[PDB]
Amino acid sequence: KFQSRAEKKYRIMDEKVGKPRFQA
Amino acid sequence: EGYVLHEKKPVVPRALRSFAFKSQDEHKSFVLARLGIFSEEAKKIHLNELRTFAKRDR
Amino acid sequence: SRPPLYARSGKFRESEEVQPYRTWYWYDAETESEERRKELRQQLYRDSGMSYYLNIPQSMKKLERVVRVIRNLAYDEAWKQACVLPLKAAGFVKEGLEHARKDAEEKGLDPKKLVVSTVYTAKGKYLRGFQPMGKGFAGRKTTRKTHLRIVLRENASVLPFAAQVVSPSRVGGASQKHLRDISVRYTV
Amino acid sequence: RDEIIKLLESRKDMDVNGYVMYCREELGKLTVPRPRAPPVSPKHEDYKTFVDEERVTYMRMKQHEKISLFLTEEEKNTVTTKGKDILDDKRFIQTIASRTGFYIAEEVRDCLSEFFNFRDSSRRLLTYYAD
Ligand SMILES: [Mg+2]
Repeated sequence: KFQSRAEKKYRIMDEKVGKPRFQA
Repeated sequence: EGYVLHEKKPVVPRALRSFAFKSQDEHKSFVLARLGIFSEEAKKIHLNELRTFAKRDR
Repeated sequence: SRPPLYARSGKFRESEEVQPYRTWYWYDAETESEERRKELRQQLYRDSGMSYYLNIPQSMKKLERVVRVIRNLAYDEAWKQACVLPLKAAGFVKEGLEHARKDAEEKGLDPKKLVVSTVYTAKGKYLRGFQPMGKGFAGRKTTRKTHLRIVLRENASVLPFAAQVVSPSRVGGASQKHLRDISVRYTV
Repeated sequence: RDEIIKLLESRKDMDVNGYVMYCREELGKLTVPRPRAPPVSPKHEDYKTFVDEERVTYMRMKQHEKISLFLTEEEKNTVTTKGKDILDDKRFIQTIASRTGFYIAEEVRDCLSEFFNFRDSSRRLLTYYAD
């Protein structure tokens, strides 16, 4: 509940990358 | 009736496969490291790999 | 509109035509390496439905609870079983079954004859962590991930299991239990 | 304002042949760029994030013209009429690429897509200037 403002961008990118998906 | 008719390829035990293909694996690493992927040798290796994958579908 | 086939298959009879290989290259070495791998995969699983689901936030043992129920069953039966199981993993298995069937139809297979012929899991990349314990000791805190692969084939050997089906509760104007005549039960 | 509105009114209903002429006009007004080197050495972290935007704009407009010249008249009318439904027709796109014998289905689809994007952009602007 106290996440840093200077790393908001990097948390967003990790959330997008670490999602399930089908290969090709 | 002749060698060609009765010739068969033996099946390599799973535990011995890292020794039967050691030379071929080294060569592919040798070619890509020194000549690059935009090379005539690299293209030949890729074509042979396509043949092996295609035969898996039986 | 299938991807090109660049070599003969291993089937007894050939069903497609081999096409000449491309003569152009990709601009970068990284792009060229990635595309060669994609071409290799396109030579496989022809005349069958396949799916490959990556980075499921579950473990091998949790996924095997559901997968062991659907092996060697007809597609219709397997799909129904995955719906009724109240497990978080059952949701991912259901998505894979639908994705694979859509793949089979694009290849020109009849969905009414599909059978689940192969299913297995594969290890993903793990998120490592640590949790403290008593008296200064420490332990592991790991989040696991797994890959799921499903293959559907036509007229493959299948199990005879079949489930009975009943209708749900009738609610609305379609329910007519209030028209029952209870005067008959007073007679002999 | 009014001249802009008239141009946008015509552009939103423009066909593929019109798009080819459009591309030719944009190229006619363009000075052809030389390729530019990245600002840093190969070991630098930004080496691979460099994009030669000027070269790409030129190359892509040239590609649009070349693909539209393999596309037949019946196909062009089908494209103008279907919009998104042409872009999602893989058999159509594959046929064009096979006829070409060089460009691939992805390139063909992007060229057709930009034609439609041009028309859609003109409609959005038309509302802006007209209102
Ligand atoms: Mg302490």
